Amino acid sequence: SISPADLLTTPVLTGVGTDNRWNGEIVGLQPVPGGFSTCNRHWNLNGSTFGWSSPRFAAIDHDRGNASYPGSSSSNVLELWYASAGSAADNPISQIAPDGFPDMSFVPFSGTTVPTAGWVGFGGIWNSSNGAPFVTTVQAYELGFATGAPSNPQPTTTTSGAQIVAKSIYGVATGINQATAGLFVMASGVISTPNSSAITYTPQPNRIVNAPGTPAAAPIGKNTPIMFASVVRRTGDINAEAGSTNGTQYGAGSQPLPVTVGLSLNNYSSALMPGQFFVWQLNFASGFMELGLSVDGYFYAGTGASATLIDLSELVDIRPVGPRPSTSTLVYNL
Amino acid sequence: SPADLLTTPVLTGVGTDNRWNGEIVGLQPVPGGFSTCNRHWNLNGSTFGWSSPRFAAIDHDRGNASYPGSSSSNVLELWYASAGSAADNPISQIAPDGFPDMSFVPFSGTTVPTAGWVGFGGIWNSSNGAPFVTTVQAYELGFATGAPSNPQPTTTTSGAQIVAKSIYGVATGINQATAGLFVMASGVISTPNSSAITYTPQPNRIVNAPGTPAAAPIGKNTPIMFASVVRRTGDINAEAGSTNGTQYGAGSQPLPVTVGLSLNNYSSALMPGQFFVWQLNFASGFMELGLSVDGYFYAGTGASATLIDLSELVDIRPVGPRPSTSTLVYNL
Ligand SMILES: CC(=O)N[C@@H]1[C@@H](O)[C@H](O[C@@H]2O[C@H](CO)[C@H](O)[C@H](O)[C@H]2O[C@@H]2O[C@@H](C)[C@@H](O)[C@@H](O)[C@@H]2O)[C@@H](CO)O[C@@H]1O
Ligand SMILES: [Cl-]
Ligand SMILES: [Cl-]
Ligand SMILES: [Cl-]
Repeated sequence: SISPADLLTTPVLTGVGTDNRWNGEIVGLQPVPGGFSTCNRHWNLNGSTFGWSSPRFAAIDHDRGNASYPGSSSSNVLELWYASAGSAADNPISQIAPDGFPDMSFVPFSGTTVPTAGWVGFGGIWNSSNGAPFVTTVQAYELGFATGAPSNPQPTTTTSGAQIVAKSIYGVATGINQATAGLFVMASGVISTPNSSAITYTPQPNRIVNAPGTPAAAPIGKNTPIMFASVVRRTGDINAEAGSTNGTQYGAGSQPLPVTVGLSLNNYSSALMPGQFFVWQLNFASGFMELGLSVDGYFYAGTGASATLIDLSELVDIRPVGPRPSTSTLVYNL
Repeated sequence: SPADLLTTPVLTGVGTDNRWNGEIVGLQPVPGGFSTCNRHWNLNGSTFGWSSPRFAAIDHDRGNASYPGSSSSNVLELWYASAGSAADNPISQIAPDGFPDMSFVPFSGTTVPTAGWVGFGGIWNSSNGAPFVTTVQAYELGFATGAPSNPQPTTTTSGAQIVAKSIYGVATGINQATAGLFVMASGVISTPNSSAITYTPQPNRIVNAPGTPAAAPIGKNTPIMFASVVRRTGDINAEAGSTNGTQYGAGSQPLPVTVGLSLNNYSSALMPGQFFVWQLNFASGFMELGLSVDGYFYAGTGASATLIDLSELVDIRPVGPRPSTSTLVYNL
């Protein structure tokens, strides 16, 4: 009750807990031997986030971007919306981007190409004059951070000097050209794919967008940072779920959302010292492993150089162990 | 004990409602009573509904997809199947996990229906799982009878159909006798103009499965719903305090409560006829909320239908089991 123990209970990793990027049911642990950073909808143990999102999945809303489509015919066109990072004046957490905007770099596309590994959400453009949707622009949109929009958007992984971009991955019924227009997109995303095949866990570390000051997660001895893997829909085979014959698609997040929520409500600085992990034991049908939580809010496992996904289907229960030195190897007994 | 099911964050900004997944900001008394089963659990670990305590996606692989006329551009796309056909759903075959428990509001021409549950998604190819990309739109979903020619609302799942109809024109309509539906499970409310409407759904719009217990007043204790601010199609930018009005959606339970009831059995916590009671401490007074064995919440507000604002709620404390015949304290 004064310790971090209650942040991670059995249900968080055995079917109830979802990840803090995709809001998908967590079903695996993904080690990241090469390290990574994440700030959006990520909290530390001192009540702080470096991102721009609250620990929830609602809607993405920005009232002042540029909306356009190419060419002289407005039917069945790709709709583009973009604004500058730092323009989210109505966001009380951070003005970097609208609450819920995904922390992934923009994958550009044009013509008839559907992008690969884009964060995609449903919604459209809306009318800055009155708040009404431009009903002919509803579609699935890729959202991400870029530089060089509108003519040549390219991915960027820093928010400084960035643009926030939304582009319909399929043709909207009728395009809209308005220099000032709003964006509205539901905050629960899917992964864009051009065919039926699953791709690697998404986002890969080098696709994650981070704000200045975001601490990095790197290996500490044999302890390696992890992401939490969930089953996420993909556009090329939207019906595919866990156990699909077309392959399983994973999305990854830096924290279980229940942990993020708990961290956002509390301050755990008096409970865990810098350089300590809080450790839990994960008990499987056969064997167990330890997970450690750092003061920066990253989770670790004692898996060393391994990049192999750990399946949680046989996870039985979680028990708190207590604070440990981060230099002490987390047990891996699977 | 049930005590930990309702803690302060559940009603002070973190907890969302179990129909719209909106942040709970008010308590809405229902003096006439109501029923709800979908994504609603009792204290005996069971639901009469067809949805798990989460908001993911609505997916059904075997419906009929159509649009009217010889021109496919900018048309209203219709999808329907029979209730009882959700074979892939381990909770209930009544409907796909996440399908909304609201009766269908018919519409035509260019008029947007009032008080419809609306979600984003489209039709997909039952043969390979690929989306019909030209059918993506905002769709009204609900239970009806008489589709495809004349869908009309029904509030019982028995003999019902599940219907999705785009409220705006799709880029290119699709006619397929067997086709899938895919719609994200977090909804918005349809309105025909910028004005907010009454809290949605009203009790007479809620669809229930046979056997669902009703929540009725017990003396001066009245069943409540949990109110959240929900987006509306007529003014999608509107949030709390909009000069075009504030739109509320309502649910029978806070989702965190639903989740907890789904994981454990609370049968031993309440003797017959009892509420589990919490005290809600506001800045200038307090009130009690009671939870019945059927999973419905009550307040001692009698005939009042006035929304209770939670902006001034400070903390929640568990009280314990109390007889339901005792008026719940209301001192605000
Ligand atoms: C062309 C015209 O007159 N449009 C107005 C529109 O400007 C109004 O918007 C509100 O304007 C005030 C300033 O006068 C504030 O900026 C409000 O925040 C703004 O409302 C918000 O945005 C609008 C677009 C709606 O989405 C509303 O629900 C939001 O609260 C509106 C509202 O008075 O009226 C006319 O459309
Ligand atoms: Cl925002
Ligand atoms: Cl039918
Ligand atoms: Cl196809």
